[PDB]
Amino acid sequence: RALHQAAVRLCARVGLRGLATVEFLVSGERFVFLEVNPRIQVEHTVTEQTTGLDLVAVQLAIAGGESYYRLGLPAGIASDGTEVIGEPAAQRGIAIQLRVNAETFGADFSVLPSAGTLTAFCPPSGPGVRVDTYGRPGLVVSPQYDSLLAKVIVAVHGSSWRAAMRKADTALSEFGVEGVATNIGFLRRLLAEQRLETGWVNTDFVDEKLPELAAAAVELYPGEDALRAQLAGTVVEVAPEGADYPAGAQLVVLEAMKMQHVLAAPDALRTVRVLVTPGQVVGTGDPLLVFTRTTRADLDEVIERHAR
Amino acid sequence: ASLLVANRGEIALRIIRTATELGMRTVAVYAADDAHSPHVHAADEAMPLPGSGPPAYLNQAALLAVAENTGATLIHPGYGFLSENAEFAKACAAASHTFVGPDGRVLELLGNKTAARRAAIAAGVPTLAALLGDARHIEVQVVAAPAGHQTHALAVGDRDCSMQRRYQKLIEIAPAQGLSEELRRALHQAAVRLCARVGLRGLATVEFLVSGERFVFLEVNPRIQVEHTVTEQTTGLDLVAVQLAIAGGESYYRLGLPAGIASDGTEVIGEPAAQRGIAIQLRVNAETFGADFSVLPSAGTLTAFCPPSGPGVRVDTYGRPGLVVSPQYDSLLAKVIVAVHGSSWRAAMRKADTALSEFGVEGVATNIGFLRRLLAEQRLETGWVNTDFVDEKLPELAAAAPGAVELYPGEDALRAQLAGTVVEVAPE
Amino acid sequence: NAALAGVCDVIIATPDANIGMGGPAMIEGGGLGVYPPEAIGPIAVQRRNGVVGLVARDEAHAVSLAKQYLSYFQGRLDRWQAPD
Amino acid sequence: ESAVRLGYRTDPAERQNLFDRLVAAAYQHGKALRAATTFELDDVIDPAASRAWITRLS
Repeated sequence: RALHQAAVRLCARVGLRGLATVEFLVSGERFVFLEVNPRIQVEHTVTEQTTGLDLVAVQLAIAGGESYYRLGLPAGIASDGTEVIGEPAAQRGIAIQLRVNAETFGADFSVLPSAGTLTAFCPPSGPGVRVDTYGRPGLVVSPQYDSLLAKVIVAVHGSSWRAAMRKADTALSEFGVEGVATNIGFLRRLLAEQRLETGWVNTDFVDEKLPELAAAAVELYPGEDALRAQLAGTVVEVAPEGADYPAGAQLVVLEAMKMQHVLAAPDALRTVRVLVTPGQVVGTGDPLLVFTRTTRADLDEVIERHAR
Repeated sequence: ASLLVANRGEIALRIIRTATELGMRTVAVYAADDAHSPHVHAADEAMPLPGSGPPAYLNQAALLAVAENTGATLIHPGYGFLSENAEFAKACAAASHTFVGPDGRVLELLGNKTAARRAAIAAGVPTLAALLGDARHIEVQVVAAPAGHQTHALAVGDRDCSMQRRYQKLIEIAPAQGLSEELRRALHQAAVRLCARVGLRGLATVEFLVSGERFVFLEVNPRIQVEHTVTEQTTGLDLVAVQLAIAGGESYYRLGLPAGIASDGTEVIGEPAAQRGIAIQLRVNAETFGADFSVLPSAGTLTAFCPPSGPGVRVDTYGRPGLVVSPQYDSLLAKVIVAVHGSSWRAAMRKADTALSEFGVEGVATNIGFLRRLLAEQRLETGWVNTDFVDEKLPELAAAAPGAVELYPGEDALRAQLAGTVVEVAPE
Repeated sequence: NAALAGVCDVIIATPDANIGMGGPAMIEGGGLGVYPPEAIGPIAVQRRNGVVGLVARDEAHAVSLAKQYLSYFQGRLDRWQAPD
Repeated sequence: ESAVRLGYRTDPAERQNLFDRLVAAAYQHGKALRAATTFELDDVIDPAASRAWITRLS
């Protein structure tokens, strides 16, 4: 309430018209005014995904001459130029916006701008997932302009932060980019951090953990089948290529958490190629190995005809 | 709670996602055939099904077997397949697994077209003899859960599913455009009364045939539906979560759903619900036009895949770069769902077109051009079309079916100041 | 007709050119549906994958280029003008 | 099938039926034995004969 009140109060006074972001620096319960941005901001999107507002459409409406009361915005703390009234706005769910940039790492964890042609580009989608990007297959990223490639915004109903970070990571994983180096790996590595499970980190976190995080970066011919991992885990033991197994025989042994899951032969089968090696890590669905379960009328028409 | 998703394709992947947000452990299943569908890698556990192809997913013993070995608490049938099969529902209950859907008898009553029509009449709703004139397909989305000891049914929203080709839906619209708040209220009130009267628990879509100010009951679907998405975009709701909440034992009142016409297991009360903006769902299928404006399923490897993505644009897909598309299953490739604030239907259409134009697919033929041309139709500019429209304009529409350029230094490119057709060019 | 054309050293085509191994009748006989000939080997697609070697303004120009192309494999020229 | 899909153009629901009727039929007059008749193939052999032929290649 104090930060909302500080913002509205400040903006009315300076006679602002349109959008504006007031930046503060909280520290426990103590805070300080940091800066005011009288423009649309890159992270306006998370506010949209939680209030339902089209901030760009409001900007325009106001610029077109619409009045405050005619914009019909939702409740919230507002300052009628002199006094402050209202209960804090209502923000539904949780939204996380991740900035995917065409940039790569250099020498001493330095950061360099990537360039190239997106031969493969496929923004994560599905419900609760939004992507504001100017990228498309064929687009050639220039090192000359800002590196932001796409903005991935995931939202979740209610308020399970745990659920939000999960959704965020999944989103980032399903994002396919080929041709330009990105920081999807870094961001991914960054969501996995623990301090961040508390709901937030401070301004220095990502800088004191940069070096740590910078470092941490099949067809079948007819008759063949593929034995897949039942769930994620680490391959402990695998069968050899070209052995005959009876229905039920042990074929693979994975080590998910602390226990061992044993994949058995669906039934009598000979193993063909083996795509997994012991020690290696696999995930749900991952193909472990290939195997094979275990009169000619036309030829008589030929034998006959030739005999004639 | 543990969830087994007894389905495949996009709907499976859809359910897996809401289940994951809620924190449930999910188990997916796949016909030896459907090995690389996205829903497999997305789940926590994925047991392989015995059979192959569509009929594999009907193997009741197989599923119940998977549910036993993974210790799945609930079972979600999705849509199609076993979703409306009473035997399976009862079999789940029997095995002591919660079937995410209505009761076993409800599926029998509704599963029987003859029986349902009777239930319909019984609850005071007009019906077909069988062959109505100039009609629109209007569906009312219902949510039904018990409160106290009675069944309460709420009408969360309505959709326009007129645009269909040989009875297969191409474009759903929410809300239904141009319905007197008299007729609307009449449809919502009919839907919740019919739903509560047959003791339904969970989601259900009451279908109607509208002609002018007259309408008639058509059918009921006690399952989640493919076009549930436009209801979500205009309602705010996550209909899958609700489905699960109801399945887990939650009551009508503790579901905290938006206001609307409801039937508190006595009389009907409330005002039509609020449906923010307009949403359009386009079914992009992997299929192409044949000789006689016929429809041939497509097939191939998605060499390039990149769905539309922006504010107000949602894509519930099943495809992804690399995936090999098979004609062995439903030809749906992705469900592009655009929504726009306010009520400008014309704005909504523009967006649907743009969304489609930004949809990049390669290696498989799609109906994107068709859908794209079907949106240009002038009649549709009035907010809606009838059930015969798409089938009649098929031949006329079927008949209707930027690349980075380097510049050496010292050269400049004369670009098209606006979109249009070339009529004359100069000599190279 | 295309097969022959793509077994050659160079292919001189005019903007209205459409080269493809499969004719709309073949794309159809293969069950891939029906497409109009202007959507098969656009002088734009073939201009990029290196199928069309020279793009002519018009028919008289294409024949002009063909005459010029051969000239390199036909001999030396007597009259020649050096640049500055 | 390329031949049938072209020389025959009506089925509302399932065409796959009448199709594989013209196909399985036309096959009889486009098989190997027939081709061998006009000498469009040097022979139609018993696949166990594959080696004896290849052998003459070296």
